[PDB]
Amino acid sequence: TIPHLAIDPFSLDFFDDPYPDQQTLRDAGPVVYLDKWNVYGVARYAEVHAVLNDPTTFCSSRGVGLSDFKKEKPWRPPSLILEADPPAHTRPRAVLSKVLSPATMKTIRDGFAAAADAKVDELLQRGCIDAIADLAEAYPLSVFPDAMGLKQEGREHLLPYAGLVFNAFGPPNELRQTAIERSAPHQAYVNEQCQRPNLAPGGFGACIHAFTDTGEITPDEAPLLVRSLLSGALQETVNGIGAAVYCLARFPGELQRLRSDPTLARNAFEEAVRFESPVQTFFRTTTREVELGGAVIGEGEKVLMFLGSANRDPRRWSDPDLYDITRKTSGHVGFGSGVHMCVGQLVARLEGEVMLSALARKVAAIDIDGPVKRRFNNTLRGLESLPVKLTPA
Ligand code: HEM
Ligand SMILES: Cc1ccc(C(=O)O)cc1
Repeated sequence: TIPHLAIDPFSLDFFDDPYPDQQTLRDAGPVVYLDKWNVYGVARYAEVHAVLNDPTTFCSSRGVGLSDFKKEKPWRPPSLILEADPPAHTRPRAVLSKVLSPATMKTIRDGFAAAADAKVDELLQRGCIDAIADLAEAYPLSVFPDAMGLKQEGREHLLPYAGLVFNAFGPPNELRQTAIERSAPHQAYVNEQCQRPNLAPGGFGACIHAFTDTGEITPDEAPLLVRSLLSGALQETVNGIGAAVYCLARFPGELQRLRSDPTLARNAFEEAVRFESPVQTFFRTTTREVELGGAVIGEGEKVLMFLGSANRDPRRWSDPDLYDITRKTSGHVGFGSGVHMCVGQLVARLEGEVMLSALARKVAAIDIDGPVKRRFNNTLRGLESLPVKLTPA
């Protein structure tokens, strides 16, 4: 009853052009079986959304990657937030929700904005830049590590540890195997940085440790919660900002509308989050026999959710392959959905908005003038290099 496919969603030429294979996954049926890895797959918006909003049946405690934590040892101590179910997930979530609260964005908005404008002034003096190295990577690095309260020496390990975490969600391919057999410089650094003494006062990390008196988390849980924001924050936001600049480079009509109304900068970033989906996939593990899309899935089965394919479903979106900065982007699963929906979505949208804002007010044209290279990862979609010349406004 369930269609079996030989498509490998974690192969290099799937990453090169995933959109043709993603409709084959959508059009094969509401639920497919991927024989390459012995997992169930869901690529339509309706099934992806349903799985994310049923955490008791499609849990996260047994791993949000391919590995079943009930069968294999995790490559690192499990996350107290991402790889946890309610109720153990509830209050560690409530902490990170308050550390990255609306009231917290009020304190960093000016610095995040001024550092975006300063960066968009710095490359305009250069003209021909790399939008990945000098914009998509440079700006979040110039702002988020300071917002965490991190020291200066050792920050070269943050992006490599970011790519390792998302590569380790994938199957035991060479991308995952090679990422792990590097690690422990990145591991030991990220580990060492989560200790309370190395967290500058006022930063996100020092605020997480202060949230141990509250009885929501204990002092031994605080280092892992700091590790989460050091594992999934930089790269997907870097990939997200690199997505929007790419789209404004591909769709000059949308760049012109953003210039005419810089208020659209926040939704322009959100549509780019849906259009590229930096976090492409995430697994869930069935806690019981479940029926979804006429399919009977047994206990302990891995269910792969195609977040990017669900963001391009024509059953849910109108002309989903075109970037529209005015689209009603509400409902996209780029940030997840349900109890696990991204806890730092406010930090990501803040970074993306003020960066597109500075582009909206100071940039006239964004023209590709060099070979565009792609960065391959088991879970992350993003560009390695985006050679661009920025025309000043
Ligand atoms: C473009 C930017 C971002 C994207 C696309 C993104 C994507 C996602 C997705 C899809 C999830 C759900 C994972 C799941 O359900 O298994 C998630 C959760 C999470 N995100 Fe983000 N994220 C972004 C930015 C950030 C930032 C800036 C932070 C922190 C400063 C952050 C921290 C987290 C954490 C800790 C979780 C786990 C929350 C939970 O499991 O309840 N993310 N993110
Ligand atoms: C996307 C993502 C990656 C890692 C984590 C974590 O808890 O470390 C949370 C979310």
